[PDB]
Amino acid sequence: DIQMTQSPSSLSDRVTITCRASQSVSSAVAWYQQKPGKAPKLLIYSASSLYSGVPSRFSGSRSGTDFTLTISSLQPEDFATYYCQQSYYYPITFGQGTKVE
Amino acid sequence: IVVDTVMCPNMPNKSVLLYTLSFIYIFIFVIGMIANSVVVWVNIQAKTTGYDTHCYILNLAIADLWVVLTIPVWVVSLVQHNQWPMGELTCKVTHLIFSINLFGSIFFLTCMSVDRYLSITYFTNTPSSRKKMVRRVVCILVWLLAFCVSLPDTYYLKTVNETYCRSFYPEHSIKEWLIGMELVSVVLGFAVPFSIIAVFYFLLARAISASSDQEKHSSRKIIFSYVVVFLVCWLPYHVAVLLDIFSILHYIPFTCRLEHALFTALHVTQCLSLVHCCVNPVLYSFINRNYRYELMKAFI
Amino acid sequence: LRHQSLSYRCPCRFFESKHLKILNTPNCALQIVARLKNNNRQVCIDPKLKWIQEYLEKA
Amino acid sequence: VQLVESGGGLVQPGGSLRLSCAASGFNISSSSIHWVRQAPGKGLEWVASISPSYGYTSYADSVKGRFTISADTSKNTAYLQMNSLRAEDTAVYYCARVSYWDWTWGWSKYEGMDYWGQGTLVTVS
Repeated sequence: DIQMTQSPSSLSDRVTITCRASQSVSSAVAWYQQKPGKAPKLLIYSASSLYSGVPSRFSGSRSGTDFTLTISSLQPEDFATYYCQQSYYYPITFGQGTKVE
Repeated sequence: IVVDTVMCPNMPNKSVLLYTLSFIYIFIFVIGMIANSVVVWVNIQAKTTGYDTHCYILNLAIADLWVVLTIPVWVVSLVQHNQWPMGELTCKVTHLIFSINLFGSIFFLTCMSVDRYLSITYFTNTPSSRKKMVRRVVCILVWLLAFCVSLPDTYYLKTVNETYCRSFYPEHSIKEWLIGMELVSVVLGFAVPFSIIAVFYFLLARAISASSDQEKHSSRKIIFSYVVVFLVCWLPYHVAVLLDIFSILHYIPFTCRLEHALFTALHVTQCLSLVHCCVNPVLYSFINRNYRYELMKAFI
Repeated sequence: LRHQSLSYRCPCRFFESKHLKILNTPNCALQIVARLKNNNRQVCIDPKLKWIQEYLEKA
Repeated sequence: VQLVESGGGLVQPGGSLRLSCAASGFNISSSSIHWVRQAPGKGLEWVASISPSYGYTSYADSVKGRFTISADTSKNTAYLQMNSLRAEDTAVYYCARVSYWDWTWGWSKYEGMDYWGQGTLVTVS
């Protein structure tokens, strides 16, 4: 694995989820949203390019190894464990999960 | 035996032809420079956006940029009826740059043709790092290969009443060198890359047809358009060169008119061949929506 | 490839050591072409050879 | 393009189990199929992937060698075959697709896993 430190692992709205990486991974990150007992849905592939049927509130950015997913105003579909991913190097390494209460 | 003398009088419109070629070459120079420069800039900015931007595209643009850039020296020499006003060192340098870059650009086309098929089949579970590494390795190899084939011609290129710079090949191999070199240029330039272009675009068309999701977004015609454009650019020029070789070996009986025809044909087809570098950006970059979006961003 | 400046228009850009066709081109001076019995191939002969020059001047 | 999982159940540790991700639509050899497991009350962890064109598998370190992934292209479907079951394995196994289209190629981007199943629950009692 190429480690990633995803923080914070609990959250509550201006929601920012910052994901650091152990090595430079260049725009192969992904974010997700798995509703409990339901398969993940892609939100952001690459590093800032949203997948189709993903609202405009979602916003990606790359700041070196400090990737971040942004949700300017939180919606009740956003209560899920978002998982930071990197695919730049394999193994594909997932974060620690960002529960949003 | 008997000796027949064919007086070959000066052809009327030689001056006009050279002026016309300079007139076309300026257009080649402007369009090629502009197209390649903007492609390189957009390519650099696309990496920033987080795109998987092909190394090959950047390289192709650079190679075309150099070929197009060596045009003015040729134009200056051509106006003076192929007379050379520059130095020997200048002659060598201009030729080497022209040759290396021209072979390199063609080779990058060949790489891209293969890369399309590989991207659909093989590279889809391959790490991002690994594919970038493969592109980089290939990029170095193409430059090296291009350099290797270009070198011998420059070595024997030496400035020779009226001044001309025309390659003087070794005494006991003058013939061999001339003919040999041009044929290598023809095969590596056109026969080998056209074959690759045809095969991996036929395969691409078949694959897209087998798919149903792909074919909605990807035109069937455009794939074959790539193949046909390549054919059109290169085949006349190589035919003209071959005809010249045949006339020298006199499998085409001499006529003053034949010489005039060859002179005109070589020159016109040379323009057509040099149009290849201009047309290279359009096929691989301009078609893609993604490039257009990036180009719009770059422009502003 | 080589630009046409680097390979100026001549009847032949090389020379060799029955019937002759004599080309008086205003480009690359006086040139010779000579039949070969090899395949009926015809290539240029040296235009500095002495008995060649005498024949050219004579004709 | 629809993915439906068939498998799951209760299987004792040290066992084996097979799951199928039936695919209806897309050519499955022009896309790579990945499996991602969410362990109960714990994070996601990548499991396996395959490019069926050359049978080019790739597994995560945790499940490396001890899991196998095999695909059929005749009818679009991917099979995750497990071995050496443990409490580690207990999770809801989702099948995901990383898709590809060759309309773009030269000005491509790094795609994620976009078409996701609904998953079968595997329990290691």
